[PDB]
Amino acid sequence: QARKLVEQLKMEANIDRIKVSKAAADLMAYCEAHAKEDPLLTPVPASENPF
Amino acid sequence: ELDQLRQEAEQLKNQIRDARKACADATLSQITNNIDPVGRIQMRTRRTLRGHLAKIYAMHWGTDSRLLVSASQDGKLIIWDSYTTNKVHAIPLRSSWVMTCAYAPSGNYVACGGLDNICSIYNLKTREGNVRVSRELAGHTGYLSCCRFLDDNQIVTSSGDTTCALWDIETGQQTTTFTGHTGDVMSLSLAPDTRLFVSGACDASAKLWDVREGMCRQTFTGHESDINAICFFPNGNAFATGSDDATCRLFDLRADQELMTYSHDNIICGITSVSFSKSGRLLLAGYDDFNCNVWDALKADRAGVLAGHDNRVSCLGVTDDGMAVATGSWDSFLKIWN
Amino acid sequence: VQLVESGGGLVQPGGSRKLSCSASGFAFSSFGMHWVRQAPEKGLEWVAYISSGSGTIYYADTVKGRFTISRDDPKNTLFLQMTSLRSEDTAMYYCVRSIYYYGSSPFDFWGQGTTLTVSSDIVMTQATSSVPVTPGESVSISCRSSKSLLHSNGNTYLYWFLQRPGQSPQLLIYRMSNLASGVPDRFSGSGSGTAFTLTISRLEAEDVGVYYCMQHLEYPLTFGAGTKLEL
Amino acid sequence: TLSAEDKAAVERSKMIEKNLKEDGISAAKDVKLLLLGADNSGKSTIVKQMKIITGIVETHFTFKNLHFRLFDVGGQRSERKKWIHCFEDVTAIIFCVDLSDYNRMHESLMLFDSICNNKFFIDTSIILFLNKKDLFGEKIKKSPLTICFPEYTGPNTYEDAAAYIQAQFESKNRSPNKEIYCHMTCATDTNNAQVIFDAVTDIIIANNLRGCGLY
Amino acid sequence: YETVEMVFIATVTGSLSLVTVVGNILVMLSIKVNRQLQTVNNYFLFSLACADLIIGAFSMNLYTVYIIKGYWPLGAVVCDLWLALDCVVSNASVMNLLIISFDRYFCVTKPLTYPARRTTKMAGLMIAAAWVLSFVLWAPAILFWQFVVGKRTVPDNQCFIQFLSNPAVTFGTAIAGFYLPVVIMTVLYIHISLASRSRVAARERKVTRTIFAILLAFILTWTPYNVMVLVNTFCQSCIPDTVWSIGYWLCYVNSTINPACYALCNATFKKTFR
Ligand SMILES: CN1CCN(C2=Nc3ccccc3Nc3ccccc32)CC1
Repeated sequence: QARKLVEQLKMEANIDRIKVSKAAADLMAYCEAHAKEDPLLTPVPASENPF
Repeated sequence: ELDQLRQEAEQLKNQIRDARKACADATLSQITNNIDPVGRIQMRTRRTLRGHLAKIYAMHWGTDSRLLVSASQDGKLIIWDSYTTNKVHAIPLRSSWVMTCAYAPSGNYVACGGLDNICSIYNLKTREGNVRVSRELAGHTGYLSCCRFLDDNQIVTSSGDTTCALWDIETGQQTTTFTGHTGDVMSLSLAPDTRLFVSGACDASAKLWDVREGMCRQTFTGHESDINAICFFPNGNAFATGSDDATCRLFDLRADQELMTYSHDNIICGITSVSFSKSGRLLLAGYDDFNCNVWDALKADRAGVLAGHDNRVSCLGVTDDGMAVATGSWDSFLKIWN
Repeated sequence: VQLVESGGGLVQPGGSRKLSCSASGFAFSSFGMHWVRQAPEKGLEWVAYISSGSGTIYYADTVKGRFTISRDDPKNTLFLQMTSLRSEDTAMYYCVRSIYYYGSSPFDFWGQGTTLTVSSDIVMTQATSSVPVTPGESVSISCRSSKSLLHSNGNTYLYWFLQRPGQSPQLLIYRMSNLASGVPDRFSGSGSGTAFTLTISRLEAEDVGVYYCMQHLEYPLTFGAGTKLEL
Repeated sequence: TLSAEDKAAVERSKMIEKNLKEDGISAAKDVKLLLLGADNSGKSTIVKQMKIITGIVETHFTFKNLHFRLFDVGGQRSERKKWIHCFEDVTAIIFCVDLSDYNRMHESLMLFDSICNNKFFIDTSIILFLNKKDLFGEKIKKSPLTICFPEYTGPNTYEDAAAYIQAQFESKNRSPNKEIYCHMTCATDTNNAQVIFDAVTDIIIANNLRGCGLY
Repeated sequence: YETVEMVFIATVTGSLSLVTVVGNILVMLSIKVNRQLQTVNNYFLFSLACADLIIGAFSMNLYTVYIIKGYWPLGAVVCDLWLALDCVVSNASVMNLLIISFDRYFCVTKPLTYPARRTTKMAGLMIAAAWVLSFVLWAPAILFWQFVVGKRTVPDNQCFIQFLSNPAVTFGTAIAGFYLPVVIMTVLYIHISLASRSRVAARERKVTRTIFAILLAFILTWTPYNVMVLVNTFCQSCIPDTVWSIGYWLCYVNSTINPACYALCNATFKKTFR
């Protein structure tokens, strides 16, 4: 039935959205918080590298 | 009437876009234009796992960064000890048409599925010393494209019948059924909190589901072709999608729209797999041009290229500790890069 | 899982005897097999080992040239061909299954062996022999090693076995800190290089017996004297 | 590979490495064929002796010291483009067309064009079976071959009409290294696995010649 | 001669000798750098490249000195090795052509079972047999001949094969080095053309054309030398030096065109060189 789409779109049309700049700041802050724990970014020394 | 309900759907769609444009004060590139780039990531092949004799379609790291299971068309699952390059187990498959595989967080089970429409669970730790089938989950109509363990008793499967499901392994029945996709679901990523998961289907759309009550919360539409890969950000508030349009896009749930697109004029091949680093700064994506590309999730600029495969890269995986990245491809070999 | 031993009896000195063990309930083609002795009033003693596929075969220094170990996987049976029996060969011979991969539990299952009447190496030291305990107290059992069992790969190889009276020993802890399937969580093991201990919190019945420490760092495998708990 | 347990783990890996070799070697003698065609087109009855081993249907039969594996994909009522690359390694494709089904024959032409020109099946040979040849002769007596192809200017006989349909299907082939093979068999030709065997033997010779550099 | 002429002769040969080391070392790289062009059949081309490389680096370069100077300026021990090297590495190239024909013959006459039965190890045994047979038939004969054959006979300013005096040995080595591996090659390649027919044409026509390219090149680039050597024993001073060089150089033109006749027949090899 076509009422299923209306009911589904209604649920997704009312969400407590935030701004992109606030959304971008959260991801930007997360990466800088865990930068020191990212072996791909900063290569580890061969002493502590299993591979 | 049909026309009367059609107008209401259009108004709801227009209202959603109006709210989407209202929250886009500035693009993510505008705010991320004043921090140093990662530079040039130069990873190298540290291990080369040999033993598969056909195309590899799936792999999954265990929750110890040492064990990983790989699925290939030869009808066998091979569990590797990536440190020593050792074959812990070789599990023959009833059906050789496999497209997905999963590793249980506890490490006692592995998952397998494909064109047989069945998700098979194998008990790795048995008193008899051999790996045997513990359950066969049936009920999907189309091919099973992805499966992800929640615990030793719950698994979520995505199928080609435009439907995702949640299963109780002991009972063998679908606890929940997820409906709403128009095209075949191809990928499936579980949130770290396990209370949510996101899927990407062939209808160029991504939907966020919650396993608690099984209703679609958010729908994302920014792509022009089939979505092949999906994976959550480590924060759990964002996810990345790879598509056949040779483009990668980053979505945020709270903002509820696209934040960044990853593309290049010289890339005309779709993405087979996507994955994030431990901190989420690096977005690794496998492509059809025989290569895996490393992306800066905050800069939309390529930082490195992983070129060691003689066929299409079909698999990707970053360990829990972030020490290694394993890449499986159609050339029957899979390598570990760090 | 069931290993049943056959053979043994009154054998005159200088004779020959073949001991056979029949395996049922598990896959007798992926498990390495061992032979372990036990003198009437002494501790355990390793004898021989055959690998899966019959690739690597090891013997103790006291049985090399006289004992032969063989298996027939289609028949699910292990053999031990003994020649030139001496008065020191009088013991109960146990068949032990063992599997080897990442995260394995070697020496998991033992079979009730058959008695026999015939009429450098790492030194494992268990100074404690008899310890009186109460049903509810917490006890600790110590073992010592001449060499450092810690390996460069982070795996240190100590094993703990419990032999209740009139029963074959069973595995409790593998690799100094790992609990075996079916073992209550009150059992705990800890230690470092050349220093080990096993803690039994909330001791109760069925925990009385002789506890042995065995090293798997290199062959030959050596046991301890045995710490006996008495109620 | 230093400790006692580490050495035994390597020996286990080598034993697993060995068993992988025979399993791959034993699977090399298998011949994988992909069955395609419209629904109810004799696809499941091309060979009388085929015996099954609802996603994929695998049928196996050994004709002459040669194990044939046949895979039927008709239950996958989904997007074929998402799983058709799994059959990129097949020896050949067996396509079945109903010469009697005039309405479904245009659907067969559209299906045949896609499989020939698919990027995975550019060098994969196609064995073409024209089924319902017996009923075709009886059918053309009442309904002529003009409804399906209005552009047919030729005799209303059986042999001439059959060639026109066959020519149209072979027109969709453009790559010069595919070697489409045509054969007509409706219901009674018991010897219909010989033609597949002969076609496969022909295909392997061409592949070997290209590998040897002579072609 | 003159300074201009000797420069002109060196330039023609020096550029031509560069073709052999550019024609072949590639072929070696193309096998290594391309995983697609890494098969049992292509391993046979690798062995042929080794034979062509040695000729292109040692044989046809040391013969520039012979013609430019007019005599042999180097000693006698070094030329005992140069002739031994030439008479062995050239035999290996002929045998690598024979095992390529055998490999091709079985892959077409028995396409079902031969490619699986013949493993990598079996190919290495056949490849090593070509070089092992090369040493036995030639190296004892030329390197240790005068020692067991009434001292030497060649002057200290000239160099040539010494056992050419005996007609019995000359026939034995010539038949077993060129004449026999050609009769087999022509017979096998005739059958491979008959086996290329579509039993159940555009395929057999192209295959036959490539066969004529391989066989005609080999015959026109080795027959003249093996014919002059046959008559050399009978009529000692009857072949002029103006055709000895012509009949000797053609044996080296084979090493130049071998990558073209064998390697440069696939589209993959053509793409790799670009
Ligand atoms: C260009 N050089 C000249 C010398 N060579 C050979 N000389 C011969 C000397 C005496 C009798 C027969 C031959 N014919 C060969 C047959 C097989 C392999 C080598 C020769 C090699 C090429």
